[PDB]
Amino acid sequence: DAQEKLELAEKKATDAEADVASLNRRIQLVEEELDRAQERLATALQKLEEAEKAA
Amino acid sequence: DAQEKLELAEKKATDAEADVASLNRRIQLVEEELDRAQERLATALQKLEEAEKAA
Repeated sequence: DAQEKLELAEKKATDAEADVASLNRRIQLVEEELDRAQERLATALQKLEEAEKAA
Repeated sequence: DAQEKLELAEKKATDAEADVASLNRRIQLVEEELDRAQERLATALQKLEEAEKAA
């Protein structure tokens, strides 16, 4: 039982770590996409200022 | 040893869990900002369309 629990805890660690890595990938993807949304936002806001300023 | 490996693997998983949990908090917060930035962006872009119509 300790050994199976170990294989399962190791599996859980494997999966938790797979999830750490898969999420780290995803967190980074949302951080990168966030930076892009923020850059696009700064761009949209600058364009908004240009359009609004044109107006 | 199975029990120590189990406690350790449980901790590999607990730490991996703490890390994925940290990451899950980061994806939730960053992705929430991705979406808020995307929404702010959509807002800036919608405002841009209106600002351009106003232009």
